[PDB]
Amino acid sequence: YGFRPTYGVGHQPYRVVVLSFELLHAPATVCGPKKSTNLVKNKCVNFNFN
Amino acid sequence: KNIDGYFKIYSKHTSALEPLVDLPIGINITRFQTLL
Repeated sequence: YGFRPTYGVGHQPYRVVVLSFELLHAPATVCGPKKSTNLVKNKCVNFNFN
Repeated sequence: KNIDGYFKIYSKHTSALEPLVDLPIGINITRFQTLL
């Protein structure tokens, strides 16, 4: 390449990272971030424990 | 025991055995071998 700092934007070096995902018939181990809130008591409310 | 792609074992030292681990490993196990 021969990257020089005085080159134009079209010739500047660009770091590219590509993420790939694969799914199979095996138990998956990668998932996405979750939520989780607070904890109230003595009230008729809906809950979701895991 | 291995079933549905999970490998879990039980252990107890000095009654029922407590559970101890579990792997989500999905290999096919057919033979058994020990070493000393």
